[PDB]
Amino acid sequence: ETLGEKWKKKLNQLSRKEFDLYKKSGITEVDRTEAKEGLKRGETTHHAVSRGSAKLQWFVERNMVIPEGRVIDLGCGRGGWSYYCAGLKKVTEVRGYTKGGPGHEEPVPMSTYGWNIVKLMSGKDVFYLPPEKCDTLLCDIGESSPSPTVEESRTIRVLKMVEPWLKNNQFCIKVLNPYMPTVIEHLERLQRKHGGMLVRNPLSRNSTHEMYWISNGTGNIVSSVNMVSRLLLNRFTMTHRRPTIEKDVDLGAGTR
Ligand SMILES: C[S@@+](CC[C@H](N)C(=O)[O-])C[C@H]1O[C@@H](n2cnc3c(N)ncnc32)[C@H](O)[C@@H]1O
Ligand SMILES: Cc1ccc(C(=O)O)c(N)c1
Repeated sequence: ETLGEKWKKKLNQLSRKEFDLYKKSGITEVDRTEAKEGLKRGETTHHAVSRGSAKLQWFVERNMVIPEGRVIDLGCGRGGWSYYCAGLKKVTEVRGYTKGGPGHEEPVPMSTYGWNIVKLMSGKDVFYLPPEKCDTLLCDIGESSPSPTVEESRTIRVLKMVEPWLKNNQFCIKVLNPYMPTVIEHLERLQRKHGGMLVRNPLSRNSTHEMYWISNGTGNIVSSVNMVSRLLLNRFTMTHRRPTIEKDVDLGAGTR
């Protein structure tokens, strides 16, 4: 049994009260107060539509993924990754796809900088989409489940679906459950072919073991995964550490 499996079993033993105290203990988060208030009023400039804009920004500002040219955003939801990419100097077009409908996020129309080069298409299940040529491939799909075998299936399905979209392009792909041995096998194969590395984002909650496969990096996947399992396991030991608060992103206004 992996350390990740021990983490998941302990997470599943927590009461709701314990879970709620654990999930943000020692993580980093952006202060969404201002954006939430603006979005409730229907403001269409400056605000990021979700926490996702700051989450992808964390990787971009560290050069782990450097969006450029035609960006595909799989599982765009509200559009946080798409609207953030729309303002980046090297980006020329953003196409977001998301399922939408009951139980899923609809794209939120915005007028943040570069909105005119964004097209968000809901009602699209990416598992039935044929691949398109793109210079940057983004994917933020992977629904958590109390069952790690359900998560294992969901993760492998994402890894198999994204591969045909990868053609010597920039990429950033969520890996929901990176600790199951079958997932590690796929990730190692994918890294041998497409390069890159798996990275834990500090803005992720402790309630998910998600890591992101980014194109610009190297390293040992197994070591990085076990480091996260040990980090998350140790976060059950101590009393709640309030999250480290950071400023949210200002996505500005205007066309390009
Ligand atoms: C973690 S959210 C994406 C958040 C987004 N990156 C942002 O910045 O706002 C993952 C999204 O994938 C969508 N999704 C899940 N399964 C999908 C599928 N089969 N096809 C398309 N979208 C899917 C979910 O509805 C959800 O909105
Ligand atoms: C643009 C669009 C098209 C179809 C659906 C749907 O879920 O049936 C949807 N949620 C959004």
